[PDB]
Parts: sequence; C-alpha cells; structure tokens
Amino acid sequence: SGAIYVGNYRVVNRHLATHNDWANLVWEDSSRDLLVSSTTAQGCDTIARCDCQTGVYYCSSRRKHYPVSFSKPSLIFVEASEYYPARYQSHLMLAVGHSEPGDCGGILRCQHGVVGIVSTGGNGLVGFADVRDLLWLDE
Ligand SMILES: COc1ccc(Cl)cc1NS(=O)(=O)N1CCC[C@H](C(N)=O)C1
Ligand SMILES: [Zn+2]
Repeated sequence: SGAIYVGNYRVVNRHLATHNDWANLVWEDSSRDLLVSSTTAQGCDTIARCDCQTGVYYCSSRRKHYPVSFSKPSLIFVEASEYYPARYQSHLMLAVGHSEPGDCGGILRCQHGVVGIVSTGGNGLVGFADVRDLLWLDE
C-alpha cells in the first residue's frame, strides 16, 4: 500500500483504489494501473521532471529503502491476476530488486523528487508506474 500527495491530488495504484477514490475521481488509466483522486488537504510531495534511470524505492516487505537502476517507461507484458487479465502495462519501468504484492504503492525517488510507485514484481524484479509525464499534477 501507499500513495503520492501533490497539491489537491492523491495518486494510487488503480487496483488498490478505495470507494472514496472512485467517488472523487480525477483520472484513471487501467493500462498504467494508476488512479488519481481529489483531496481537501494540500499535498507536499514534489514530482520529478527528468529522465533519471537511478533512484531509491521503499520496500515495505523488508522495511528498507533500496537503490536501483531502472529502465525508461515502456509497454511491458504483465501476466493475468485477480485485478486484470493478461495485458501490456504502459509507462512501466523495471529494476532488479525485491518486491511482494503488498509492496505496491511504495515510492521510487531520484534527486529531483518522486518518479513513480511500485506496481508489479516477481522473479527478483520490481516494476514502477511512472508519473513524471503527468504535468497537470503540478498545476
Ligand atoms: C509475486 O508477484 C508479485 C510480486 C511483487 C508485486 Cl509488486 C506484485 C506481484 N504480482 S503481480 O502479478 O506483479 N501484480 C499483482 C497486482 C497487480 C499488478 C499489475 N500492475 O497488473 C500485477
Ligand atoms: Zn531525476
């Protein structure tokens, strides 16, 4: 579990979004596994605007932060699950590192700010849903 709070926005994994998230929907994209809902309180997370390929992510299944090298956002095949059928998930970045399903929502950060959130994993890999292209999160 986990979310990004920027301005009057809450960014979460679409497969973990609550009734309140859907009742205050701003934008959602199942191909990216992202959902953005509105908030009453102001958010103070800074979103990165860069093409960094190194950063640090939080892994709740180990209560640790890990440094990683990750690929640029791209279309990656993701096997069928209880939330989605087998499909290509877009804007997804992969790294070699530990992850378990409950790790989804953990933030990936570079020196410029928040890059994305954990969205996939398995077989010694971890996938992150990129958020750097969503320029409207700032305005
Ligand atoms: C051992 O499997 C995991 C390990 C770590 C992690 Cl973050 C996840 C899994 N399962 S998973 O199949 O990647 N995952 C399940 C939840 C929805 C994801 C999606 N974005 O379509 C896909
Ligand atoms: Zn950066």
